[PDB]
Amino acid sequence: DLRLHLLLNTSVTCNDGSPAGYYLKESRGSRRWLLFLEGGWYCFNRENCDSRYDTMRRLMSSRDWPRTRTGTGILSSQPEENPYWWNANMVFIPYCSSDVWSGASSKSEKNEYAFMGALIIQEVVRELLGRGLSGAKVLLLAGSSAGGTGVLLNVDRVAEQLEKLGYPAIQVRGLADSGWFLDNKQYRTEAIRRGIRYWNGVVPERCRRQFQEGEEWNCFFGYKVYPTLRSPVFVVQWLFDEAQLTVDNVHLTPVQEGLRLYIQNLGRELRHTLKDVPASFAPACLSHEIIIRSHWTDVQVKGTSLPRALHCWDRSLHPLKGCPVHLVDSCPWPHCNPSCPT
Ligand SMILES: CC(C)(C)c1ccc(-c2noc(C(=O)NN)n2)cc1
Ligand SMILES: *[C@@H]1O[C@H](CO)[C@@H](O)[C@H](O)[C@H]1NC(C)=O
Repeated sequence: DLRLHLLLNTSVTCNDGSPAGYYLKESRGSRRWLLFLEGGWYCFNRENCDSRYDTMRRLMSSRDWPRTRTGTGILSSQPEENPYWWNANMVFIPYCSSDVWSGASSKSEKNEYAFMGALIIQEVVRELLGRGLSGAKVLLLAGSSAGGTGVLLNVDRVAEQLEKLGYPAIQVRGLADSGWFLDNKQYRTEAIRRGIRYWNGVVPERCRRQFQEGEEWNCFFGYKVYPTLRSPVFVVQWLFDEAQLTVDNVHLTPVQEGLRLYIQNLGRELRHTLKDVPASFAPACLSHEIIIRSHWTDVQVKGTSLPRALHCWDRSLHPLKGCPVHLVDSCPWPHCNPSCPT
C-alpha cells in the first residue's frame, strides 16, 4: 500500500483550497523513484468546474481522500505484476487541479478555484527530497491520460528544478501514457485555449517560445511539444484511443465507408506522429490507458510487452539485440493486434 501525505506547504492546494498531496511507498534498497500523475479530463470555466465539483469531487479536493491506495500495474511492488520497476520507490500524485497539470493560480477573491497542477508537482518533488529522493539515480515522471499530457508539460521543469536545487546527478525521465492527442477534424483546442486562460496555465519554455502568446494551447499536443523537450520521454499511446475518438465524436455502437476511412486515417496519422519518437509503444487497439492497469503486461507489439520495452529503454540510457524500444503497430484497424485488451 501507498500512504497518503498531505503537502506540508498547505498553500499548494487542490481546486477547492484543500491541501494537495501524494501517496508514497518507500523502497529503501532502491535509488529509482516513480512519480505517477493521475488523469481525469479537466474543467475550463466556472459552470463546468462547478458541475465537476458535484460529481467528481475527489478530482477537485483532498477532503475525502483515503489514507492509503493500492499500487497497481507499474505502481505495483510485486514482480509478477510489475516486471519493470517493482522495487522502486512508488509515488501516486492525485489529480485534484483539473488543469492537465498546467496551472499556477491560487484561489482568491477573484478565483473560485485554485489551479495549481504545475506547482503541485514541484512541491511534491521538493518534499520528497527530504524523504529519500535526494539519493535517487533516476526519477521517472509517469502519468496516464491527462496525467500523460502532464508528463509532457512538466518533465523538463522537474529536471530544471532538481538542477537548480543542487541535485544534478538525478536523471529525470518521462513516461507519457495515453496523453498523445491529435488536434484533428472531428468525424461529426478551444476548450484548452480557454482553460489555459482560466487556469493561468504554463507550458514548457522552448515550446512557449516557438508558439508565442495566445498559441500556448499547441503545447498540450504531444507531437508539437515532444520535439522541444530535453528529458528522455517514452510515449505509450493506443493508435485508436477511446478519448481521442470521443473528442472526435466517434461512437462505435455497422461501420460504413466514411467512418472506416476516418478511423484508418486516424491510426495512420498517429503512427506518423510517432515515426521519430525512438522510445514508444503504440498498439493498434481501441482502448484507453495502460500503465497502472493490473494486466498491463499482457499487450505486445511485434512480440514485445511494454514492461520489456521499458526495460530496454533503461538499458539504452546507460540499438540493442532483441531489446527494442520503438514499437508501433502497422496494422490499420483496432484489434488487428491479437494481444489487445478484450
Ligand atoms: C486537449 C488535451 C490534449 C489537453 C487533452 C485531450 C484529452 C484528454 C483526456 N482524454 O481522456 C482523459 C482522461 O483523463 N481520462 N481518464 N484526458 C486530456 C487532455
Ligand atoms: C509554498 O508554496 C508557494 C507556491 O509555490 C511558495 O510561493 C511558498 O514559498 C511555499 N512556502 C514555503 C514555506 O516554502
